[PDB]
Amino acid sequence: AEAGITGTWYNQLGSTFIVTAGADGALTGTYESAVGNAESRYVLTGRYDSAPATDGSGTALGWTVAWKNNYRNAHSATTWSGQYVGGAEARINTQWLLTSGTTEANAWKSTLVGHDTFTKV
Amino acid sequence: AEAGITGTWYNQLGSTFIVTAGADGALTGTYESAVGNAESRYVLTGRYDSAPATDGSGTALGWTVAWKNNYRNAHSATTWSGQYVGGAEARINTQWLLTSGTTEANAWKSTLVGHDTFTKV
Amino acid sequence: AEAGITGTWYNQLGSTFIVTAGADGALTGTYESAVGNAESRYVLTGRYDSAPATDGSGTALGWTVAWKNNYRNAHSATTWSGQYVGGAEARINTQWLLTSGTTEANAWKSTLVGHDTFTKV
Amino acid sequence: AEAGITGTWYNQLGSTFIVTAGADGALTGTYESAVGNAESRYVLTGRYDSAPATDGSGTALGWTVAWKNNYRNAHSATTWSGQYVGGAEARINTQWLLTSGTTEANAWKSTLVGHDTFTKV
Amino acid sequence: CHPQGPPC
Amino acid sequence: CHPQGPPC
Amino acid sequence: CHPQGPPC
Amino acid sequence: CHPQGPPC
Repeated sequence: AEAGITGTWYNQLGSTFIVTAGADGALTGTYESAVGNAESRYVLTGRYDSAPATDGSGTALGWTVAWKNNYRNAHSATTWSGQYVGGAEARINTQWLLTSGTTEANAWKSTLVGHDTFTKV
Repeated sequence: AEAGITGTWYNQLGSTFIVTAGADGALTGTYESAVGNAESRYVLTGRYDSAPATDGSGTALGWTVAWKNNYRNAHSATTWSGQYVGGAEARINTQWLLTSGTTEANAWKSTLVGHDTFTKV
Repeated sequence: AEAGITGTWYNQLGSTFIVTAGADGALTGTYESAVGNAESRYVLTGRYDSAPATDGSGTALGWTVAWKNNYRNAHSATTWSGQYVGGAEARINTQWLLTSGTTEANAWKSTLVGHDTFTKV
Repeated sequence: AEAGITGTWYNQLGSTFIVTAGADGALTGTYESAVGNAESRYVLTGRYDSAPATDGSGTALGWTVAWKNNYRNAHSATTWSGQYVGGAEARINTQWLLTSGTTEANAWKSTLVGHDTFTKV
Repeated sequence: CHPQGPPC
Repeated sequence: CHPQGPPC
Repeated sequence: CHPQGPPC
Repeated sequence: CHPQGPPC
């Protein structure tokens, strides 16, 4: 993994994220939603587990993006949890949770759930 | 938030996490599961959205913990997504996703979902 | 379970549901959100697994409510998945998914996730 | 919807479910996991919301399957929450929660989350 | 004021 | 070999 | 037009 | 005895 993870990944909706997997489990990079402008680039930080098994198992990882940058503040944060699978067709299969800051009465509807698959192509 | 977030938090199962909320949305700290030994301390990293609204809304945040340290490698990672609410009784209400690295045939059952509420007490 | 399940349950937000657990795993009843008017009563249907283990394990179950009745059509449906635990303080601990009908472009944000605990008191 | 829903659906893993959508929001049918034997057929029951909007929105629905039949008792139940989209390529896009009955100490890891897309082909 | 919340 | 998976 | 969606 | 649970 690690080396295999570092690079650019694209999901099915048009988002891109570039990440560096450091020697001791760190993941650091940027997530860009669309257009191709600095305005849709947000910082991402996460971790991956740097000594994955040798039975062809995926590498468990996760990262968070807070949706605030210098052009936008969407008062929300998204975390992606999943695993990296390398090889010919490497992919990161994830499930995500997006929480928006709400008032206490609207807290019950503050989190959306979805999934995303990222590829290098 | 930020200042209000920095500190020690306890959840209902006995886990503790200590975190520092930096000026520009960063969250860095350690998560400890039990006993009170270095062996259950894992690095956590995340982000929070540093300019939350002023209608009493919570502060959206998220963090990731990869379950590998020098005594254990559980080949999995957990991400917590939720919001911080301050005041007399400050709490961080979260929903989490725990993914374990699996083989491709067992990928369909690789992620658990749950929730946790953390307090300062 | 079965017998233990049949009855009225209340959750932490003020909702109530009355259900009948039939001999062969069926769950049928009504879910009422608030006020105490026919208008907030919706049909619920689900299933429970009628031969649960004998190591004190909970009884797995689930039910669905479509948010349409004669006074309201909220174009959405909620499913609750969890387990019943009997005894002095019986409860049904659940995690739920609420999906609203959306257009294909908004499908990525069509599902909310949460949790609810129901008691007889 | 309704009419469009009634029929056989296949997901990406090889499962099949046959369902009848009744005039007043009911969904009744069977879910079969594999092989092509009575032993993998389980009862499913759910609901759909029978007056969906006219802006091309999907039809919200959900169903539950308790994993017990005459050949197997897996002490668990799965609920699928999602929406039906008709047309040339009709599909039911879902997110699911699978809960197994556990002891109270293992309750925190009792629910898996995933997603499935069903087609008529 | 979704029916699953309070009140309504 | 949970019934919701393949095969079984 | 949440930043996690397309476009924006 | 996953590290996210009690104890361990």
